Amino acid sequence: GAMNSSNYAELFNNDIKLFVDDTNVYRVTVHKTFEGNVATKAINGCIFTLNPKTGHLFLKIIHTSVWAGQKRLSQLAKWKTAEEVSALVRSLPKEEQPKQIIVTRKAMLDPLEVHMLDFPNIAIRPTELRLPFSAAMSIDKLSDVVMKATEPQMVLFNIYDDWLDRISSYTAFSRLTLLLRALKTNEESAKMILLSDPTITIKSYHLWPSFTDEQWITIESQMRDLILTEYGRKYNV
Amino acid sequence: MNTVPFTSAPIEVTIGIDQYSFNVKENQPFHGIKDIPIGHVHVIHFQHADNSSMRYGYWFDCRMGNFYIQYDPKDGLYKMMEERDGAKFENIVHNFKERQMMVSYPKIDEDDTWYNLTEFVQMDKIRKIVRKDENQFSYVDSSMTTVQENELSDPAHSLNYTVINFKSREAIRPGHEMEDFLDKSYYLNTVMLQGIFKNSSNYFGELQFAFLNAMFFGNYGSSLQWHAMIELICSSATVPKHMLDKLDEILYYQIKTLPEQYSDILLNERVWNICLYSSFQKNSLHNTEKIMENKYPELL
Ligand SMILES: N#Cc1c(O)c2ccccc2[nH]c1=O
Repeated sequence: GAMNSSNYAELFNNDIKLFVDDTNVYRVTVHKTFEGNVATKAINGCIFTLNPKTGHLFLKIIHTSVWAGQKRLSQLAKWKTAEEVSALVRSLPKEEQPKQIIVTRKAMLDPLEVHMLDFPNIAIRPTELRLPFSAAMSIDKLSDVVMKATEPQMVLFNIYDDWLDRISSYTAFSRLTLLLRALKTNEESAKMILLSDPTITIKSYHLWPSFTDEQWITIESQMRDLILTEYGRKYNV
Repeated sequence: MNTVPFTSAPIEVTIGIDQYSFNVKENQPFHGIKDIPIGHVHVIHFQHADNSSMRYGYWFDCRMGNFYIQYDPKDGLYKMMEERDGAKFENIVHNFKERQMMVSYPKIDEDDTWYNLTEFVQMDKIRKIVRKDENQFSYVDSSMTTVQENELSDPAHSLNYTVINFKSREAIRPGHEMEDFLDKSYYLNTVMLQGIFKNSSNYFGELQFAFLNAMFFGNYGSSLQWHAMIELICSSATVPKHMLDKLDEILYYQIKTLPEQYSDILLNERVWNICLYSSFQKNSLHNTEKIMENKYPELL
C-alpha cells in the first residue's frame, strides 16, 4: 500500500522502483491583462521520475505546446504525466521495468493506474512521506534544460552524481532530500551555501558541487540549520 | 390470477411476496398465496423467526408452470417445487381455496408499485444470472456472492451479473485513457448496451433485479451491482434521452419503496452524491433527486 516512515528501507532494496512527481508538469505565471483581468502564461515543465536506489532520473520535459488549445490543464497535466510514465515504462527493456511506481501526490493514482492497465504486475503506490521533489527546478542544470527546450524532450541524469562510489543509496537519498528540502524552504540561502564558494566547482557531468566527505558534513549541517531557522523564522520560535 | 400453494408451515416464518409480507406461526394452518397478478415476475421470500440469518427466496413467473412451497426438515428451508401433474395441482389448490387457507396477494387497484419495480425484469434473464437450469424458478439468498466478488468461492451458487469495472481494459480504450475514464459513454453505449446487453431494456432489467435482491435479501453484491449500473449511466456524457427519462422513473420507485430504516446500508453516499450533484446527468434525474432530498437528506 502506501509508503511511509515504517517501510522506508524498501526504497533501497533490489526491486526496481520509481518515484513520480508531477508538481512541475504544468507551470504558469499569473498576470494582468490590458483590460485588468487575470490570465496565465504557461512555461515549460517537467516530470520528475527517479529511481531512488541508483539515482537515475528520467526528466521528461513538458513543452508548453502540449497545452495549446486544451482545457482543464491542471487535470490534463495528471493524465499527460501518466501517459508519459507509461510510455517510459514501455520503452524500457523488461528487466529494467519497475515493479512499483510510487506517486508523490495521491491525485496521480487513478491516471497512472488507468494508463498502466497493460502492466497489472506493476504496483502503483502512494506515499505518506512529504518529499521535496518540487524543488527539482531549483537545481540549476535541470531548470536550464527545461527552460531552453523548444520541443518535448527526455533528458537522463544521475541525481546522486558519483556519491554512490562512497556512500550507500540510503545515505544518498537522505542527502538529496535534505538538499531539496533546504532549497524548497529558502532557495536563496540554500544556493548560497552550495555555490557561495567559486573554488568548489560542479563537474561538467554533475549537478552538485564536488565536496569532499568532510565538506559534505559541513554542508549537510548548514542545510539542517537553514531548515530549522526557517522553521523558527516561520512560526517564531 | 395464479396461486403458489404451500404443503404446510411447520416453522414460524415471515413470508414475503413481492413488497408485501406477513408472519406465519409454527404449525399455523397456512396453505399459500392466491390472486397473484399474471404478467409480472414475482418473488416469494422467507425469514425464519428463530434465525434471521439468511433471508432467502424464489423468483418465479406463474405463466411458466405450477409451483408450490414445501418445508424440507433436512435442509431446513422452505423450498419451491414445480407440480408436473396439472389436475393434482388444480385439485390440491381448489381444496385449499374452499377451506380459505390462503392469503390473497393484497394489491391495491391504483397501485403500480410492483410493475414499476419490475418493468424490465424477465424470468429468462433472471435464469441466466442465477444458473440452475433444471428449475423454472430461481433461488436467491442474503449470502450469495457475485461473479465479480468471487474474482477478487462456489461458482454454481453465484450471481452472474454482468461485470462492470471502471479501471479495466474493457472500460478503457487504449489511447483514450483520460477520455474514457472521465466520460464513460463508450463503455456504456458500445461495450455494454450494443455489445453485451443488446438494448437498454435488458440493462434496466438487470439493474432492477439487482436492486430487488439488495432490498429483499440484503444481498451486498447485488447492491454493488445496482450502484455500478447507475454510476455507469450517470458518468456518461452521451446517453439516449429515452434512457435518462426511464432511469429517473426506475430509481424514483426504488427509492420510494426502500425501507426508510435501511438507507444507511443499502445506499452508497459517494455514488448518489456524485450522480445527483457532480455527474454529467446531475440535471437529468429530477424525480429521483426530489425524492432523495425529501426522504434521505442526511445521506446528502
Ligand atoms: N408431498 C407433496 C406435495 C404437496 O404437498 C403438494 C402441495 C401443494 C401443491 C402440490 C403438491 N405436490 C406434492 O407432491
